Amino acid sequence: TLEEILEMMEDEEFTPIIPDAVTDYYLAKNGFETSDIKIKRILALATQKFISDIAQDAYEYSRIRSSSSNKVVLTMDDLRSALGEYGINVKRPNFY
Amino acid sequence: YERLKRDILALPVRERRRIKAITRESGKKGMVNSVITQTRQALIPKVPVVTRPTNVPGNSVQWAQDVIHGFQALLASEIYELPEMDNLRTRMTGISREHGLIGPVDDSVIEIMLIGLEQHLKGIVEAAIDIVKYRRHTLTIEDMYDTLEQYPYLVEPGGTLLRLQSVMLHDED
Amino acid sequence: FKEALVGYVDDDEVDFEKLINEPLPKVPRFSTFTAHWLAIEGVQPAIPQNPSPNDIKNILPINRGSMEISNQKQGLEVKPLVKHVLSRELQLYFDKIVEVLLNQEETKEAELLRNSALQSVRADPGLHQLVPYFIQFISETITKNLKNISLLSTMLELIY
Amino acid sequence: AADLNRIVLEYLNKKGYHKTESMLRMESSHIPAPPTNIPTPQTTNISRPTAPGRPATIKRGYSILKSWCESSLDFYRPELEKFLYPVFVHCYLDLIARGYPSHAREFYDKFSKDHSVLHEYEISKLGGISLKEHLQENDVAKIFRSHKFKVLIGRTTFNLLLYFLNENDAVGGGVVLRLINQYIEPAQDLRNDIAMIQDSRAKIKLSAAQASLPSVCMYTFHNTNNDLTCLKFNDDSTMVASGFQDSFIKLWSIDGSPLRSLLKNDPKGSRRLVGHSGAVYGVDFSPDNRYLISCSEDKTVRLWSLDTYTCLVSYKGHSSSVWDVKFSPMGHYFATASHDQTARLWSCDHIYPLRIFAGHLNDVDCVEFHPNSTYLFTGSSDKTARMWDIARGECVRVFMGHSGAINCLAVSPDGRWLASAGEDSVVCLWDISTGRRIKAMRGHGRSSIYSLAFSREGTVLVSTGADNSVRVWDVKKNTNSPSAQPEATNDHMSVYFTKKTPVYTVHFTRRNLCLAGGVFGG
Amino acid sequence: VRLLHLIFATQNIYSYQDHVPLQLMDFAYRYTTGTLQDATIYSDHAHASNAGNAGTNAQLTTEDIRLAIAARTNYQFKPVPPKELLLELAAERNKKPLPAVIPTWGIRLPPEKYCLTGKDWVL
Amino acid sequence: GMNKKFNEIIHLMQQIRRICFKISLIRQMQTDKLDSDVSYNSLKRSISKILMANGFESTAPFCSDVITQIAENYFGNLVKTLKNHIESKSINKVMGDAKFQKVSNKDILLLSLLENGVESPDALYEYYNENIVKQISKLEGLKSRLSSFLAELL
Amino acid sequence: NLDLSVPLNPHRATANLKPEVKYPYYDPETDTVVHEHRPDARGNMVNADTVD
Repeated sequence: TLEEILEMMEDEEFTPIIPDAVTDYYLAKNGFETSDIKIKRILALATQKFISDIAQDAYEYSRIRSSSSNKVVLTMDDLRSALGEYGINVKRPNFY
Repeated sequence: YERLKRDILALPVRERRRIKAITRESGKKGMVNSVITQTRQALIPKVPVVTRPTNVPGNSVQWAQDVIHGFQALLASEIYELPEMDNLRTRMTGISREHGLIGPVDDSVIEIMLIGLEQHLKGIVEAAIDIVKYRRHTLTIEDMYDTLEQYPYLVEPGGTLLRLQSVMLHDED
Repeated sequence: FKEALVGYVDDDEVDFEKLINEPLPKVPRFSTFTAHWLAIEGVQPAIPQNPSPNDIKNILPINRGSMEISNQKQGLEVKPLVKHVLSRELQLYFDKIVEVLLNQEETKEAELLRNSALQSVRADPGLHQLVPYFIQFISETITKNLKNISLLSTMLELIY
Repeated sequence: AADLNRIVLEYLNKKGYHKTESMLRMESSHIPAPPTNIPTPQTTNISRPTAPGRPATIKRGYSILKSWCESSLDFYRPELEKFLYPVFVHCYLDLIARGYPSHAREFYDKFSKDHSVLHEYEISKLGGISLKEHLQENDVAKIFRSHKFKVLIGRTTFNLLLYFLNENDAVGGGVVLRLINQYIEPAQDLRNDIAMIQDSRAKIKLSAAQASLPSVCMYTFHNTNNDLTCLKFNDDSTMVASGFQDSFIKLWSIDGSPLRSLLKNDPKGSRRLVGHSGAVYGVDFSPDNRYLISCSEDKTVRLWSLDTYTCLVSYKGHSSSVWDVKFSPMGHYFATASHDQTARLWSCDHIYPLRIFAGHLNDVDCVEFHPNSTYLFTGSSDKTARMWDIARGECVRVFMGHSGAINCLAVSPDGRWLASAGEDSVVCLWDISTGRRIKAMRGHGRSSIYSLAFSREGTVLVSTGADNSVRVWDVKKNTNSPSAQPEATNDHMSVYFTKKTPVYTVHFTRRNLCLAGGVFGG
Repeated sequence: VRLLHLIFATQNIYSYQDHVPLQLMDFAYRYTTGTLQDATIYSDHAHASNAGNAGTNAQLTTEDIRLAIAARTNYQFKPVPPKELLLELAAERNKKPLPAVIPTWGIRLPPEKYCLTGKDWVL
Repeated sequence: GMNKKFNEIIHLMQQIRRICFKISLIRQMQTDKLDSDVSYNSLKRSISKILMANGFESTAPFCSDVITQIAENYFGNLVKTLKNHIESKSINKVMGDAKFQKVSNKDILLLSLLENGVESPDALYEYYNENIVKQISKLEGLKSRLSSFLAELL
Repeated sequence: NLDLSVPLNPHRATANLKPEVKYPYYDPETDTVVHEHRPDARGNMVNADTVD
């Protein structure tokens, strides 16, 4: 539902990977102070989820690359494709 | 560093190419880079008048009565409704002659254009509705300014956003 | 910007091949301010956090221009000896001041004749040029005479 | 040069309401203003907070009486304590008869608690009276004004006292001395003393107020990793606020840590302000000094209190980064400069702008208000400067030169003079009427000039730069008031170098000294 | 690239951090790729694509590049100072009078319900 | 730190099972006020602790910087949304004279979530259970591979 | 050639006459109070003119 979701963030049973201090810094940067702890953990959580989504995009787009049916590296082609499929813009690096 | 930098630039064989780029380029009748003449020349109506060395086909002489007629239309924002075909056609002929084309718009252009237009505006207002209410309300100007602060990729900048930040009047006035 | 040659292109990047990172950033101090004193009354001390004459070694297009014992001390690095700094006007103004002060003729009008110059130097601008002359003058007044209640009263009121 | 004269004269020839007669007067843009004076509070009264589009002096005189006394010596308390109450009741009777009975009531019961230990029934005597005919029927005041009141006092005390009420006939010294020579005389002697003050004017009052080389106190800000754009100092010189480049405002307290709210909560002397999205580029204080304003690149302008250290308002009418926000000299109105090639003048009550000024072909780097508070000076990266009428919107004067940008501007208190500081490193002093720079101070090596300021009385200015140096300049070497006072170019009194520190601002205090702010330590 | 330092020299900025040349060169590469990509589309457009109607042969004159750039600057690249627009727009704002009032020596705030009251945000 | 603890358990199981995968290949083929830099690097730590998929910081560094900056932008976009709704200066928001908030303090939050990314609240409940199910799913997949390889090597 | 460049003294560039104020006070009961001007537009009111 929704009210369970702020029943749960308060206690230690669900404490986002993003530490409280770092999110406090980024709240403060973009201009928000409040003496609640829920909301900050919540924005932490949503960001965690969004990065998880690009993670799975990268995983699958790496899994297509060869042999469908010296370890794994998430390179610039994998990233070029997933970031592109979002709205993140074109990565056209170069040399010379 | 500057002397050593130029010496190292001479270390490359492109010192010759660097030595040749002393003149003023744009070897044409000109490419002005000022402001006021860009403005003026981008403000007056133009006229597509043609030469005739041997033969310039088209079988329809060029006119600038069309440009005056185009600039004289009761365009949108005076009236309260999106323009019906005829107004839009009268405005287009003007722009086509004013840019340097000829021949009449062919009555299918107007309709596809209206289509794209109403799609655009439905997108915008859907955005504002997504702002105001989450799930009896009534919408204002400030909500549209909010959503054009969030999503500015919708509208091309210029003309209207500046005009939008000069209509936000206070209550008593 | 590593080099590479082909039968030159001068491009390569060999900063990769990581597998695990577990480093912790160290926090610096907060931004706190260090006051000092600089340029009392034109002269620049070199004792506290200041420079010595080492800008003669600076690059001459940059940082251009340079013009500049006991309890009886009032300042040694200021050179108040040469009497050219005050002005042509200010010597005469000071003479008017002292002369209207040291008047001491009557008890009915003289105080009324000097009190308004007293209350003028109470409140008027740009006096930080002629202060030490004033100080030496008044110390001369106290060491020259001890008897006149008038002069000491006027000087107490002057320091007020 | 002469081509400009040719073309503008042909222009004015074509302008039919510009004949040959007045076109030449138009060419008299090269005669400057006369040397004018500063309005001391001797003659010219105060003005009220108002608009730029065109009582209680008794109260202010009594405020002078209650201020100058308590600030005096301890020897003089037991005699002026009795000089307090009678003139208070006298001025109250004066105003309540003048025609402001409501005002009379309000400053009566405001200042009824003046001498409550001496007089006990007199507060009841004067509390049961509201209306003018209620006075005309009341008899004690009539017998009071009939005879005079005795007053025991020495001579020199009243001499110096009157000699304090001659310099301040602005918010009320004349009414009180008039009432005195009316009633007590413990304005004939008043007129003789005014003539004595005029005699003081003859060579006893200082004439020139020539140059005066300044003191300095520096404030180097360590440990910032260059994350720091602006400083700003207070009015009574107690605080210094620095705007960082990650939406942070770190109020500092000079001389202690009294920075605590008035509340019960919120329990060192450094206060950090949040409520911003982007870097901070300008900050300004309230001359009543219980508020604070702060612009950014996120097209916000924001207002803070200072008794709770808390935001109150946001403001948004700008399309791009706002560089510097400055109040009016009086309060109520503030202005901003941006990258949108336009400037907006705000109030503080209304939330959207009042006027918008548009004349720059590039970004408006800085904004300032002339001391009357009816003009604004924008300066830009187009190598030009401009002036605006806040009501009109449109540019009264334009100043051009200064090959390079502009960064900071200043106004000399008396209304002739503005300072242009830019990347060119040459300070230029401009005259508003001429539109042509009176002087071109040369110095400062080859580096950007970030900040500068004038004196209390326009005798001296100060530049402050990025060549790790501050540079005091005299200003009256060749102007219309050629104060010389004799024994790269001149108009350069002294240069004070720093320990490899680029400097960012100054603030002349009331007194002789400056107050500076820099960074980078060593 | 050393030539990028040479270009920096034109604007009196000899204080770089050495990441800028990499970054701006990367940028120009990205930009010109997009540019001469959509210009190639327009060169196809003159060559009258659909699901098989004709071939695709490249010339890429300057006019196509001009087209591909004008579309970009249609929504990018801060244009010439639009002074006249701003002048008229500001005259429209610079039209209605000042309040002409006296808050009598304080600050006059907007009314509460337009003020913020920056309390601890709470549900 | 139960979320941190479970992501750490994912990390440990990944380490051990990928190690076992690699050696099995080998045997087969045998035959407080804080600052900017600390914040950045803490976020990088947390990021590379997300990446159960590939390998924890087992990619080029440019990509780590990329990801850091992107998530910074996203968090900033969150807060720029909520604070914009909170200032509002519009009749739809703004406490009514009769204390009538057309939309109370919570719909603000739900709405700002909605504008950026997340659609509904319970998608977070969903992603949470999805995470813990990903743990046991990949666990058991590679554990069955482990048992079958233990059978195969014989 | 007609501009009005003429100053006048405030209470801020001199001393001994800084005035008092009583809007940003501290009640003993309530926390603090301020000056904030007065419209007539209330909440949940008619928005603006007709749609024509």
